[PDB]
Amino acid sequence: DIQMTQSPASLSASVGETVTITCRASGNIHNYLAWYQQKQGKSPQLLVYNAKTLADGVPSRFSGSESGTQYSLKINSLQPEDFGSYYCQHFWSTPFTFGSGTKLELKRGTVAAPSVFIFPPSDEQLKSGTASVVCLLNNFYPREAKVQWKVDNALQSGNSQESVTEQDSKDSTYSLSSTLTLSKADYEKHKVYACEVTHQGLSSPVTKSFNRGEC
Amino acid sequence: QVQLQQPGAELVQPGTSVRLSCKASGYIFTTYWIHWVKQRPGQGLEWIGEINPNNGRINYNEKFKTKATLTVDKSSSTAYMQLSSLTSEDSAVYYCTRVGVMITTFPYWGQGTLVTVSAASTKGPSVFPLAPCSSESTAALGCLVKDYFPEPVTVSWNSGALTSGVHTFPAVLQSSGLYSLSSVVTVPSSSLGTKTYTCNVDHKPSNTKVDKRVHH
Repeated sequence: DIQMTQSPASLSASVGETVTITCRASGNIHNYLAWYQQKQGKSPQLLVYNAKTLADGVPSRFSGSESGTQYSLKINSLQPEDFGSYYCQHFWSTPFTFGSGTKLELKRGTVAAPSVFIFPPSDEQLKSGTASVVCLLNNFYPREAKVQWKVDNALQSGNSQESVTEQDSKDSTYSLSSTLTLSKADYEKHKVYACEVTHQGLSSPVTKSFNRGEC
Repeated sequence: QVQLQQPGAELVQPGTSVRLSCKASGYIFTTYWIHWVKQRPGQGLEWIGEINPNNGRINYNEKFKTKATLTVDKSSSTAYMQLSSLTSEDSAVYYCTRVGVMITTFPYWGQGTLVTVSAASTKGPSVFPLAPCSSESTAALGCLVKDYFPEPVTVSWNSGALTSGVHTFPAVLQSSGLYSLSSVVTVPSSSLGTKTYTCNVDHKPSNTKVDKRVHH
């Protein structure tokens, strides 16, 4: 068994920049190393094979290199079409394992703070016995954001789920939804529902709240 | 044109078996090894095994030796993978691939079959408005699309006329086995008194169509 150790797991780079993606084989795989690129919701496509040969159609800004059990994919002068995920794979002995992957996202030139909004549960949903509270963080960069739910100023845990959009191709930002779900009975124990957001674009955390019954 | 054709999706129950197909065309089927690759939602590629269609020789990844069973039908130039005793851990996109003239490559990939393993029954979504109690130049509105199965739903705003600033989030699978998603839109505060906002939610599997006006 030969495993491929890939790094880094994530890369942020701007158009025109150069990046290096690395894979170490846990044993000699000779030159039997391929690289693939995969765009969201598409099948992977072959970029490089025999460690250093470019596949048909692949631009020369891509290069593969080999140094013993260390293999590298380098991309010079990144273009918009280059963003996505990359995987190495060896073909020496069974099983023919893949590296764990590298996600290459676009580094927006400037930080963008999220615009934050909080949505109370509706009268209609409340009828049915459940209360979903939704916090929206809109068009932010970079990806890292902390969203914390507080109920009557008490910190919540284990009762919310987050979802995030694909980086916008045009402005390079993300948006995120965090949903707090409570039974009606639990919802009715408390008054102040708030989401507090921490992010590099905010000199201080931002808190949006409502009072149950206010709307 | 070398092509590998795979069904888009298989919705199946836990504990059963499912047979995935990969129909090859545009080349001599018996000349090239066929491989299969697993990819769980938002995660990495995993190599399952390979079969030689000429003689039926097969090498599995040990991890999949009981889970996956590979065969081909020479006469219909089709490769098959049976996945047995299905569990939620098997929900994933499964690709078939064909080796190149350099055997140590996958230049050709099927589009992949999305296999979702679930015991849930079809159910249309409830659609709830999202509007803050609320100054600012931008206002947000949305719809919560809750408790439906299976994927997917389509959400549009004002019958497709409103697309700018619309964000429809990836659905999350709740412990109930049902999905939940929000779709939001940000608009100029000034429009709030002049313009109307409606999310249109469509769920084919249940034949459900909901249009929900969101009152700011």
